[PDB]
Amino acid sequence: SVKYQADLWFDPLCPWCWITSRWILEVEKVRDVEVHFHVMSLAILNENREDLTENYLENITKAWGPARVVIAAEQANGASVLDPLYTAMGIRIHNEDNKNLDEVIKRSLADTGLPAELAAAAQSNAYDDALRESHHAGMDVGTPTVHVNGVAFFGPVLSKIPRGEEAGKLWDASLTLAAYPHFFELKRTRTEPPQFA
Repeated sequence: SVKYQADLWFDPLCPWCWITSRWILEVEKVRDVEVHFHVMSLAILNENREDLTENYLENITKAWGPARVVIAAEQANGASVLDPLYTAMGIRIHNEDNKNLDEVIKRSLADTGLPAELAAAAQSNAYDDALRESHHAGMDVGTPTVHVNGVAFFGPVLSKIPRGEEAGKLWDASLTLAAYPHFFELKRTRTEPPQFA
């Protein structure tokens, strides 16, 4: 009987955004929770950070690609397209460990009935400012970043997807802490890789 309105920022490539986004969709089924997704690029966020030793890799990784396509998709079809397109990408990138992003993008656009042409946005910088705009909206960096009922938080960082009522009980606890304006942090060292089953 407590109503929640949630906005969650995701990068299709991010394993943590994926788990936590799947968790909140589990929460939707056992709590009065409405979820609205927004796309971010982690590659664009860290564009400002200067670590020269990582440059060789980022430029062949093309980590900006999926986020660019998804925001290009949204611009052409509105927000209704985010959830199906994200799920189609995420199942591939994460559940199935498919790191051929050209393939993931091509197949996910097709699965969702979007024009194949949108795949070209991966190589274009024309949506980067839109993406930076999305970042300013969500951030004031967390994986994922979540606004619920007027308050913002990073996480919860989960290494596995909680299901059903367990997912809900963790929602209740997370939001109790988040709703307290003088709460800032609860953490421990991460000892597990993300698992997607």
